[PDB]
Amino acid sequence: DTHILVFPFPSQGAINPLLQLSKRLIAKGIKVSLVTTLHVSNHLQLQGAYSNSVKIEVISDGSEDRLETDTMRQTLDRFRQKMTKNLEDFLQKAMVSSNPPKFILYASTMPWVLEVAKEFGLDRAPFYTQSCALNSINYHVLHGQLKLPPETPTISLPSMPLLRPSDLPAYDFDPASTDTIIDLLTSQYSNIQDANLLFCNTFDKLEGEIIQWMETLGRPVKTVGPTVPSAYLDKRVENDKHYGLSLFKPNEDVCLKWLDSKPSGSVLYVSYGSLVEMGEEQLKELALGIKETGKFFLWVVRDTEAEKLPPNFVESVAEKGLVVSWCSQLEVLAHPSVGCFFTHCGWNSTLEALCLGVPVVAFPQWADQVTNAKFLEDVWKVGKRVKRNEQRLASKEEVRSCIWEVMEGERASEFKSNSMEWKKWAKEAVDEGGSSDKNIEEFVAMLKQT
Repeated sequence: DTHILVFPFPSQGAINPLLQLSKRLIAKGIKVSLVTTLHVSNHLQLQGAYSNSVKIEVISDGSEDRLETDTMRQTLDRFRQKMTKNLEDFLQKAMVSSNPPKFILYASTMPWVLEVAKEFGLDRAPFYTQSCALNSINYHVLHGQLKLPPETPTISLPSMPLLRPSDLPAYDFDPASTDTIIDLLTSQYSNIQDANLLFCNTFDKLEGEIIQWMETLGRPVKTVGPTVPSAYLDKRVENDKHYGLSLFKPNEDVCLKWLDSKPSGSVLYVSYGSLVEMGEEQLKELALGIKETGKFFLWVVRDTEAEKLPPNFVESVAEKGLVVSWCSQLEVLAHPSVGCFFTHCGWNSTLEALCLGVPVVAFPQWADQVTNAKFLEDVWKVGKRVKRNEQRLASKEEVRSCIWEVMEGERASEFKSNSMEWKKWAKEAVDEGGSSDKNIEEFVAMLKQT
């Protein structure tokens, strides 16, 4: 049995892409151990019941955790110091065991793992879980060809679409942290000379020319995305309809029965994601903008955000609006009544929209979302960005008009056709003999040659 270790950044936000790739690997007969923290093991059920289930290895005791007195630099330094020792201690045992690991696939956000693997003579690769376009941007910031505030009105990087400063990641919503965050993101590319391979959560048809550019940095690049459950793509990995490793336990849902009663392609699904804390003022314009379309809509908004809705809003949209605390985003986007996704354009939501063939109204908030939104509008052409004026304030008119343009306007048919093509290509990539399948098969072959 060929045994590898997978080490995602140990946060609930960051682990799904490597768990999904792990399921593809176990389907091809690799034995996977997940290396993780006490915190992650305490919050997710990661243990499967089968012979080939991912093996969970908790390597920490929770002393690596953030303290309230920390700067982000102090938190990262402690996390790196303690988790370096924890991984060395784990490998000291694993590497002398009875079926030692032949490889460690780690989150690109933990570049220190490479130097541990180098000390032990263990083959290793980082996994870049965001777009390849962000790899180009961060690389160019590392090497001084691009700066945090663009020194130029337009940015033309090699093999990339033209970018405005407003198209570049905005890591400045946390002013004290901005330097620390840019240092972490640029450090992801500093030690790649010693990586066996670079893994990327994308597919060739989506970012082909940018993947070819990344191949010129001198290491083999393997596109293995999208990391969306098989059940929504190629359906070759039996019963995979959720992101996790354990028995899926479905919630009680109102959403799909409501959708069932609406016409095909009719309803706007709204989600600005589970981390964004939207201001009262922007929330009011968004709510009234959606209301002004007169379209059926399903808005999933968590309880601490719903508190900030205009007082009579939910009552005022009794007929057309279903405002709820939770739906399955995968089951909603896959529903035939859903015609459009009003999204913050996080990479995971971006890939889900592309995989499930749903046009977008892009409302990016922070970090890479603005770059994802630029590709969705200007490159992949599956929707439009909401126009913003008053220091990133979108008016109810700008919300309404954007929804109408994507769902009803001259380019609505174009967006739908383009969305259906990307869904086809995303399925093709992960299906037998597709670009991502071939890369995974090649990796598995390489692992068998030890």
